[PDB]
Amino acid sequence: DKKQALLEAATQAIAQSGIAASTAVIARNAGVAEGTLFRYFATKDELINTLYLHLKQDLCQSMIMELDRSITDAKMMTRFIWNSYISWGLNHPARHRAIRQLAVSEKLTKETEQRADDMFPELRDLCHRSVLMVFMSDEYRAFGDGLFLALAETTMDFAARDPARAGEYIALGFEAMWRALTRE
Amino acid sequence: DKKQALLEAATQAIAQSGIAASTAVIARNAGVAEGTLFRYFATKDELINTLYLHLKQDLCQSMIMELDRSITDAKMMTRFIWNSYISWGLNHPARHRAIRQLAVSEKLTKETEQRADDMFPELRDLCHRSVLMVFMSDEYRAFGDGLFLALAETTMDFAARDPARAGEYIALGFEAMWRALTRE
Ligand SMILES: CC[n+]1c(-c2ccccc2)c2cc(N)ccc2c2ccc(N)cc21
Ligand SMILES: CC[n+]1c(-c2ccccc2)c2cc(N)ccc2c2ccc(N)cc21
Repeated sequence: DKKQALLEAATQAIAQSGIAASTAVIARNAGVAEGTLFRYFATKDELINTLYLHLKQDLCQSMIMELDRSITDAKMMTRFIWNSYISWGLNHPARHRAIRQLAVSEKLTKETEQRADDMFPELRDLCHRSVLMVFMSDEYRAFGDGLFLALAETTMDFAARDPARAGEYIALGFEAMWRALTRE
Repeated sequence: DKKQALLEAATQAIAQSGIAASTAVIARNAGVAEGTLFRYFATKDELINTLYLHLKQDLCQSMIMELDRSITDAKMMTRFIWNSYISWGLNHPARHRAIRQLAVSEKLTKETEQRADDMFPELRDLCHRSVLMVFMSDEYRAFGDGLFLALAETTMDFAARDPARAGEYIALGFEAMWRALTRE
């Protein structure tokens, strides 16, 4: 009931306006008082963390259901996961506009990031196997994730605008990202 | 001076809201009526094209003033141009955010695209020498441009948020971009 409605409103409002989406606005759009929102979530940051996990779970389920586990070559496995990733974002654009902003907000706790990484162990493992070491470090991992998110967002935008060439934007985005971020 | 007021306000508005920025908002922010805005620019698309050339010319004049012709190695010259590009965006974050939204808008005329392309000859010809075929193509050059501007904006935002490590973000952003977009 109202927990879900609050997460839907925060999805719509964060997609519409970014993190600095007003909790008054989100509460209003969920049809309760702002005091009720702060009863369900101790702080705005708690609400951000919870919404990120809910959206990440939805994305990870979608990618997992498409996984061909006979594939073991790192690049081919990552290509097919990328396809699934860009497809989810084209199919759920508000969810995706909500999630990418939470990901770079620097508001996510280490526990949340860790739970998010654990939602899809094969992808977590493939990062360890293939991403340039500097982009797995504590100092530069956020930057490597921002570069990735930037390349995936651009690919989604070009594919959504021009569906006839979506496949080709997805393939050219993937090869560019793989050259940008992976072991040489 | 109203024309310059209107271009400055359109920059701030497009940085914030993309090309869906409101002409009513832009005009009110410049201190003029919307009808006045349409006396200077008869369509929103004319405002978009004029602003894009004004911002591009500013950025290119900045890079040309910084060009060091002692650098005779192509990748190194491209790196130092990159450093000037990132520095311009860190000095002028709304200008670069607006240029990126304008460049990827599908509203620029062929005339505008031709004028932009020949503002900085050394750079135009470094691109022709270095960029992957497919990102020079009629079909996919606009996507190559989108990927570059996404990588550049990412680098700017990290360098601005964490200035202690700005040089390292600039260098890692450049190396990622070079691998993404250039030839064997
Ligand atoms: C930057 C790591 N990275 C990789 C990745 C890229 C290249 C090789 C291996 C994994 C990834 C690959 C696909 N297909 C889909 C999503 C992600 C991704 C998603 C979020 C994030 N924060 C990092 C992510
Ligand atoms: C993608 C072309 N590319 C190159 C470039 C990239 C790699 C090799 C040679 C040139 C570039 C290099 C520097 N440093 C600064 C700006 C640009 C740039 C700027 C805009 C654009 N639309 C394409 C641009």
